[PDB]
Amino acid sequence: TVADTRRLITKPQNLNDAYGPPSNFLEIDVSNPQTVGVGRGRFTTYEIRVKTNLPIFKLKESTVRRRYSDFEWLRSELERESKVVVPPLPGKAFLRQLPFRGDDGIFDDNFIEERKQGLEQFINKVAGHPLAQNERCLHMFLQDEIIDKSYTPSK
Amino acid sequence: GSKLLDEAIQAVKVQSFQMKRCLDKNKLMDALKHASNMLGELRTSMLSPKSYYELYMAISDELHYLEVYLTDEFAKGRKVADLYELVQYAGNIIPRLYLLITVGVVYVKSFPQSRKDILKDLVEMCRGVQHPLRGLFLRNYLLQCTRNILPDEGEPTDEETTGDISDSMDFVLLNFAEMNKLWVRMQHQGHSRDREKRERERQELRILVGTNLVRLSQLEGVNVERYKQIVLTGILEQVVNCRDALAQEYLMECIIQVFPDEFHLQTLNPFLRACAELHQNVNVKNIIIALIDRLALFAHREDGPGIPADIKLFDIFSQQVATVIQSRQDMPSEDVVSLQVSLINLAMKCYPDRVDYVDKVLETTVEIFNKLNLEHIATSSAVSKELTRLLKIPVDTYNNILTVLKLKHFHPLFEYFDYESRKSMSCYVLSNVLDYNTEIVSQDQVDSIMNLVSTLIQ
Amino acid sequence: FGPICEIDIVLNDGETRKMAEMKTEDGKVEKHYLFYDGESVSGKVNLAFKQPGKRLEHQGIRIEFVGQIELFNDKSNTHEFVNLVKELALPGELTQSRSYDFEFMQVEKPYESYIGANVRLRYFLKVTIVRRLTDLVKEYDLIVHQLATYPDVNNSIKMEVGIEDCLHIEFEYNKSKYHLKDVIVGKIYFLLVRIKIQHMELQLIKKEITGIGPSTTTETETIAKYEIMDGAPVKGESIPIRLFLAGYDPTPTMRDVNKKFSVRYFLNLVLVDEEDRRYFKQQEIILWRKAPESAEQPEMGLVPRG
Repeated sequence: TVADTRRLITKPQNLNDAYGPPSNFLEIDVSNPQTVGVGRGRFTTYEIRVKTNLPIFKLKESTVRRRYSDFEWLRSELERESKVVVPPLPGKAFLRQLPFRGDDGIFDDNFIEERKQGLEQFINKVAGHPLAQNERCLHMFLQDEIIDKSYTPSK
Repeated sequence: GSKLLDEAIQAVKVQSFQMKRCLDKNKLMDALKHASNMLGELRTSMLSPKSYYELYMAISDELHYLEVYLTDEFAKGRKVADLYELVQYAGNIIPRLYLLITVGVVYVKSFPQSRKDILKDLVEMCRGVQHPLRGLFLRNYLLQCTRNILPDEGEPTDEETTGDISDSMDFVLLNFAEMNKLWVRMQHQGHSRDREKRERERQELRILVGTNLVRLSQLEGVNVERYKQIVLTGILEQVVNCRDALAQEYLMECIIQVFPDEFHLQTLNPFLRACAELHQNVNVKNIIIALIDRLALFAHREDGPGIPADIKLFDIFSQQVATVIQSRQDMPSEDVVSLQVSLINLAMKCYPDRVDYVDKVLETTVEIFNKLNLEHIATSSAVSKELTRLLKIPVDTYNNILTVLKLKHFHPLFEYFDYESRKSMSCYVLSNVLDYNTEIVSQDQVDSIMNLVSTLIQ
Repeated sequence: FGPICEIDIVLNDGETRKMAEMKTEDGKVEKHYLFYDGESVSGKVNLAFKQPGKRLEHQGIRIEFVGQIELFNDKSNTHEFVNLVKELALPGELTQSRSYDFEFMQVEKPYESYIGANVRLRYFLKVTIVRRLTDLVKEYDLIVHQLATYPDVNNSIKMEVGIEDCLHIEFEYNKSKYHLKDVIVGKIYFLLVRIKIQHMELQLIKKEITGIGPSTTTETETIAKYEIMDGAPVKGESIPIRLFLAGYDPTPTMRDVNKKFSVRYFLNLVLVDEEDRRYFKQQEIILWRKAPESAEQPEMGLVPRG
C-alpha cells in the first residue's frame, strides 16, 4: 500500500434529493421609495418584497409597504425578547430634518439610496437568523400588510 | 471591471514562476507551497463562468509543468515518500484536491497496484466541493488528468495492475452524475431576476458535463452489451430524473452524437421511451430528427454492415414517433408534420425499394390533417411550408418521376393546401415530368396526371 | 576571574541514547536526552578546575534527580513529585579537576514532560557544591515521554445534532482515541438544510486547564482549521473527512496530572453560512503516544437531536 485511501461507507443520495430544488430560498428586496403625505407630516415608504420556500413563513410571495420607523420598531421588539444581538440600522438622521439645508434633507436622493441599501442589508441579516424566524414580530413586519403595535409577543 | 480576472492571471504568473524556480533547485515542498498559492485563485466567487474558465486554463497549464516534473522524477527511481498524504495538509479544500488529483495520477502510472483504489478515492473525495462552478471545474480536471490512465481492454498485460473496465464505467458514470447534479443546481443559485443570465451561463458550461459521455464512448471495452445494461442505463437514469429541460435536451442530443450507430440500433425503443418522459419544454422533435439523420448516413455508408433485417426501423420509428407526440401536451402542428418528413426521409434512405412505406407516411399524414379539425391553411402558415417540403422530397429524390404518380395518398394531401399552393405544387410536379422526358404512362398513373392538371387550372 | 569551577554532567549512554525536541516560547526548540519510566539514570559529574593555584572550600557535593511541576511562572508554586539524592563528596577542598560517578536505580518518572502557557513539567539532574554563603549549582535537562498501547475499547464517535427545523446533520469520526501520527477518518451527512452554507471546516482545539476547584484557568489554542466542504449541500449529501494529525505535532492528552493540570483536545466542527453566521459542535478526543514496536458573527451550538 502506497496511499491511505480510507473513507467511511456512504448511503447513496436519492435522485429526488439530488435534482430537487434546495429548501433554503429566501430573498428580500427593499425597493421603490415614495413620499406619503404633504408638508410637515411627509415620510418615505419602501416596498418590502419577499420570495421564499421556508415553511415557517406563511406566504411564499409577499409585498408590503414600510416606513423607517417600522424598521426601528422591529429592531426594538427583537432586542427585548429574541436574545439575538440584532444588527444596526442605517441611522436616524435628525440633523437632515432641520430646515434650510443645502439639500432636500430627509428626501435627498443619495440619502434615500444609501438608507434603502442599509435597510435591505439589515432585513436580510435579521430574516435569515434562525432564532429571529421564531419571533412573531418578524412575520408581522414582513407579511401582514399593516403592523399592529398592540400585540402580545409570542414564540 | 474585468480587472479581477487579469489581477488573478498576473498573480498566477508570479507564483507559477517561483514554482518552476523551486522545481529547478529540487525544492519540492517549496514548489508545492506556491502551487497551492496559485490554486488559491480558483477559490473566488467573483468571476463569471467565462472569466473563471480563462483562469482555470492558465492554472491547468502551470499544473502540467508540475505533473510532468513528478512523473519523470518517479520514473527515474527517485520517488518522493508520502506525497499523497502530504498534499492533503493544505487547509483550503480547492488547492488540496487539485494537488491531490495531480499527485494521484502520478501514483497510478508509477504504482499500478494502487490504480483501482486511487481512482475510486479521487472521484469520491471531490464530494468536498458542493459549489456548482468550482465543483464542475474540479470534476472536469479529474476527468482530463485521468484520460489516459483509466482501465480498458486493449491494455499491457502487467498482472500487478488493479481495476478492470467495470471500474472505469463506474468511475465516469459517478463523476457524470455529480457534474450533472451540480450543473442542474445552477438553475437555482443567485437572485430570481437573473434567470435568463443563469440559463445563458449554464449553456456555456454544457461541454463540461458532456465530456463524461464522450469519455465513455472512448473506452474500447464498452461493447454493445455493456452499453445496453450499464452505460445507457446509467445515463438515462440521470436524464429522466434530473427533470430539467435544458440538460435533458442537451444530454439526449449528446448521446446520439457521441456513441456509434451499432449501439443506437440495439437501443432504439429504450431511447425513444425516454424521449416520451422528458420535460414539456424539451424539443423532442429535434432529438428524434437528429437520430434519424444519423441512421440515414449509416445506411448509405458502404464498407460497413448496414442495417440488419431484424431491426425493423420503419415500424419502430412510426410507432414511437406517434407515442412521443401523444406524450406532448401542446406540440405545434408544423412540428408533427416536420416529423412525418423525417419518417419519409428515413424510409427513402434506409429502404429505397419499399414504396409502400413512403405511401403509409402520406396515408398517416392525411389521417393527421383529417383528424385535426383544420381551418384553411395559408401559404404563409408554417404547416404549409412543411407539407410542401414533405411532398417535394419524393419528387426531388427519386430517379424516375413515374414512381411518384403511382403513390395512392400523394394527391389527397393537395386538398388541405391554400389555393395559391395547389397551383404552385401541381405546376412543380407537372413541370418536372416535362423537364425529364416521359415514357408511356400506365392506367393508375394516367389518372394521377389528370388530377394534377385539375388542381392546377381550378 | 570568572567562576572557580565548572560543572558538566555526562551520561554513560550519551552516544547511543536517543534525543527529543520541545517547543518553548517564541518558536525556540531545545533538544535533550529522552527517558522513560523505569530506566536508570547514570553518568559522571565532571568538575573542570579553572583558576589553578586557588582552592575551593566546600561543605559537600551532591547530585539530585528532580521531576517537578511549575505553575504561573512563580518559583513559590513549584512542586517536586520526584526527588532522589546521591551524596558525591563529604566536606573538603578541591585544588584540581575531579570526576564522580552516579547511578539512580530504576527511576520512577510518572508523567510526560510538558511546556505550556501556565504550566511546565520538567525533569533534570541538579549538581550542587555547597559553599559557605553561595552554592555552585548546575542543572541538566531531560525529556521524559510516557507510552501506551492500543486501547481495549475505541468507539467511533457518531451523533445527530442540529438547529431545529433549520439544519440537521449526522457526523461521525472513526475513533475516540487517536495516536499522535493517526488520521481522523469521518463523514458529515446532511438530513435537513434550510440555510445557505458557505463553507464547513473541522478544527483541532487544545485546552490547558490549570489549578484546583473554582481556582481554574483555561488557556485555549486552535491548532488546526481544516476546510472539509466548499459550498451549499442539500439533504442526503455525504462529505468525507480525512485529517492527518502528523501535520500539527500535538502533545498527548494529560488528565489531572498530579491533581494540578490538564491538557485536552477537541474536534470542533464549524459551518459558516452566507451571512457569516457560525454553527458548531465540539467533541473531545484523547490523543496518546504510541509505543513503537457578537452582531457581526453570531455563534449557535448544534444540539443533540434525541
